[PDB]
Amino acid sequence: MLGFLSARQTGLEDPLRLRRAESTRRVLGLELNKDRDVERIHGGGINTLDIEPVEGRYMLSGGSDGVIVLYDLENSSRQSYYTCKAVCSIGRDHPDVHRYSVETVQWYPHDTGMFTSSSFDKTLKVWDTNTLQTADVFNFEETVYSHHMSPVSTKHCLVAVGTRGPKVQLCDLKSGSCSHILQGHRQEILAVSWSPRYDYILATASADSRVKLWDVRRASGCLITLDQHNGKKSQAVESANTAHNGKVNGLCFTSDGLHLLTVGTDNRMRLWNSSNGENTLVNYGKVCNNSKKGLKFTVSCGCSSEFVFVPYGSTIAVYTVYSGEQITMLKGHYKTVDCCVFQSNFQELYSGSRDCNILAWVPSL
Amino acid sequence: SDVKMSLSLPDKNEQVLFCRLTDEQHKVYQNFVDSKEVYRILNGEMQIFSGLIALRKICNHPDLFSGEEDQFGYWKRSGKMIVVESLLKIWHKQGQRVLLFSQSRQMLDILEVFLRAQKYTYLKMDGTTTIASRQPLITRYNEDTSIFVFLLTTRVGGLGVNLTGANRVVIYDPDWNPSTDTQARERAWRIGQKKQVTVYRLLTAGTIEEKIYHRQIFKQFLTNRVLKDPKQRRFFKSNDLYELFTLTSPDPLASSSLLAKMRARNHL
Ligand SMILES: [Mg+2]
Repeated sequence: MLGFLSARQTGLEDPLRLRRAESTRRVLGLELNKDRDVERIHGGGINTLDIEPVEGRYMLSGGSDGVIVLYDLENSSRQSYYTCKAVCSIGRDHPDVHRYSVETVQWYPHDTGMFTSSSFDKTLKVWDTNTLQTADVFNFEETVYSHHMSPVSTKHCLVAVGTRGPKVQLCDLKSGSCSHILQGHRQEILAVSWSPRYDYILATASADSRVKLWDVRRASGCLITLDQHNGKKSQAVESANTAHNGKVNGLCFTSDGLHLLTVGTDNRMRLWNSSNGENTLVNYGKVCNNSKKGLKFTVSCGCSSEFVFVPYGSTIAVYTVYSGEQITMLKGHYKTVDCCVFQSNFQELYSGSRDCNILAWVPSL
Repeated sequence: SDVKMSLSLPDKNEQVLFCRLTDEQHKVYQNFVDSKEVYRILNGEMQIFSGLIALRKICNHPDLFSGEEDQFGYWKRSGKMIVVESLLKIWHKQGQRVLLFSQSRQMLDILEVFLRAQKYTYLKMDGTTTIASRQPLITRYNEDTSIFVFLLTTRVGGLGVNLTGANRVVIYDPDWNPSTDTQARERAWRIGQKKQVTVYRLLTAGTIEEKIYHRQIFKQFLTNRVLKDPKQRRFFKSNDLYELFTLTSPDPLASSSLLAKMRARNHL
């Protein structure tokens, strides 16, 4: 590493080299945090986490008990040991608390003054973070499994919602229009994710073992349907062209948005060319998941090699996205891990699981 | 209105004459609303269509009981036909061209007979005319001004044709759909209309026709509520119930504008 510092000082290597190499080294040295703790307030398992995209300071967490906790991740104390204190809380005494489990919570991109939370109580609530009051509510005829706002859209502000209905809802936060729907799936839509690269590209994964990419501006259904075999087993499109041999319960675009990682209940993760949905045949081995709802997993950013952190039983499996090589198992949870969210500023990880714990993984040394 | 100044269209008027049932027409209407068929309709036993269509026919002209100069469809037995006779006389003496619409083909035939009874040179186009001759006919009426009146059914005479040669337009019979009447009246006020146009929409006062006018005003208000503005005034002229069988002859956003808009919408 002194070689890295010397090369940076002497201009031999771009500082990009040291930055991404050290980010990768930090991610590889991920371990149970020696001096850090997260305050425990959820009475039930944490189903979702979200660190705000700008300044990466505050973290939302939705629990199976319906409460939403807002934590400050910064060590505002002077000690090396600190607990991520809870700033705010939609608790059981809040007038607008979710009646059932909160399954997805997401900070509004471009601004930390608002966030959103969808629950199995058939509601997508939009909260003002300052007053901590519901600015809006969208009701659905069937329970919400996931939702996502575009991390890129300066123009549109649509929330793509996947419920147990076979339709992907698009709720306009600009003047409230939840009527827009996308047809083409056949069972519950367990995951939805906007492309970080393209403004109007949305990937939706449903229990019909299919993943569809939509240009929501378009009037002609999905753009691409992901196919495991790319055409080896080709059939007229009524039941073929499946992404997995089970329910596809998780989506994640890579950092650049040029590839898509789909995890399904066939104990398989697959990497897809996001421009034509071709399977890249990256192996990843066996990725154990049996979740009946959406599975939240994230990818690394700002590193020499991209990593993907997938909940794997009661562990976090870290894989290399483009080679599939298994990095490691982060092993500190006592029950199945529901979500993991990656802090890209310091290569940190926060994992929420059914054991009512949010565990922080920090690079060692 | 946003294009009229930038298009140099002539002036428009949209008068609505409330015609008066004649003694014989009023008698037939009163006898029908006092008949047993309408009584059964109001009890839900029969469909409403028979009574509705019968009243519309009576207001158009008493062709139910076809009563020399007493042939079928004689103009003096219908008030709207009397008004049309007066209007046609006035407009002909003013050297203008008229566009005479009707919802009913039978009433169009009656108007055609009344026009041959006068010396007016007419030209007819309804659903029975061969399609191949329709655009020719229109061109004829647009070309030579010797033709005075253009008879039309609103379903064929309306709906996209260009009849700018016509100067006056008279909608003889209201329809349940407002849009039929709107397109019929815009057949004349179009790009290429070099003369001031007026629309005369005939309704019989205190009859089913006025109730239909009310229903389609309500429909137009409902349409304007979502097409031009949502501050539309409530329809208060009537409750629009099933008592139209009565004769009542007169005499990136930074989460603050977005949050503010959410609050605005929710407080409503
Ligand atoms: Mg046209």
